[PDB]
Amino acid sequence: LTFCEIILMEMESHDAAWPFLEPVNPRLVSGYRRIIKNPMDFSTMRERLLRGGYTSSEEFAADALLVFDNCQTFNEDDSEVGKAGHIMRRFFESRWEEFY
Ligand SMILES: [Mg+2]
Repeated sequence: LTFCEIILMEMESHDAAWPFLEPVNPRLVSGYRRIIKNPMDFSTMRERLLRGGYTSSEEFAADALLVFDNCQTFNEDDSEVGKAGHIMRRFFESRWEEFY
């Protein structure tokens, strides 16, 4: 779980992290609630990680990948948010793999 902290810190602070820092506001984003069944974002991961709530690095990785799965589901790949999401997804998978 020390690596989870390192990786979360790095994602929070990444230039491309802007769409993922806070939960999506469904009042402002038409269709979000309908389309995305299990919302996830880095602030929600951070709350769970500090309150003690992950059992394994695998549960943490599952929430990270959920962020980027939702991103690809809702946003076109050539949209500003999609493009950011690809950078972030690749960053996560890269860092996660060079540690595990
Ligand atoms: Mg997957």
